[PDB]
Amino acid sequence: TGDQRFGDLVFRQLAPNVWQHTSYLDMPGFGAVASNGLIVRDGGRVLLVDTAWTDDQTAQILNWIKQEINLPVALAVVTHAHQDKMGGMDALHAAGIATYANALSNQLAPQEGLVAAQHSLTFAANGWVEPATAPNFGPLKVFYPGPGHTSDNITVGIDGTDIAFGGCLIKDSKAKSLGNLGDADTEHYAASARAFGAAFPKASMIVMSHSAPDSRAAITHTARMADKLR
Ligand SMILES: [K+]
Ligand SMILES: [Zn+2]
Ligand SMILES: [Zn+2]
Repeated sequence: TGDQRFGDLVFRQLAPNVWQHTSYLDMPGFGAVASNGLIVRDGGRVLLVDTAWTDDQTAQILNWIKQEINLPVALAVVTHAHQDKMGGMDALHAAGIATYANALSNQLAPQEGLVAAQHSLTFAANGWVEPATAPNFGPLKVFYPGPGHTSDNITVGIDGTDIAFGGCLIKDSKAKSLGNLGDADTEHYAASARAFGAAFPKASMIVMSHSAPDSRAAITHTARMADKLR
């Protein structure tokens, strides 16, 4: 209740200027797998965090934004090189939206069959984005917590809100497993999850890629699950 639908996309307002977008991918015999990203209104422009699974779904996000917010989308940041986060890059570029990703995400994108972002983010030794690579990001605070779900995963806090986005690094606090595959770094995952928590220590709403928003318990639960794999 309260969620909005546009085509195959679902939108949930999380704060006066933040919405979660959800798109679905069918796994035959398994049903639809959800993927979440964020939409942020910053003054007279919109900033996008992650695409949908496909170009067509990403176009649905852009059309919902035009219809319900009616402000130009200035830039998009994508949080790693998997289809649920970068599958719609072509639709962003066609719309004239400037796209940003971790340099490593852009390097990985071709071998994954994905389109790289136009701009590469780089990071200081303490994990915070180098500001020259993230110009005019407004309230978006971009942090690289270390290798976890993937080597390239990045995370984003929204200044002025209680919201931080853990991407696929953080799992639901009720998760029964981490879902780590070959590209997860299971030696460092627990520390990376805890580093995300420490980078956004006041965030009380933790948005993640594959479950509904949770409390900080998602961070501590994820780190505990990851402790078991070291
Ligand atoms: K591994
Ligand atoms: Zn992923
Ligand atoms: Zn994912």
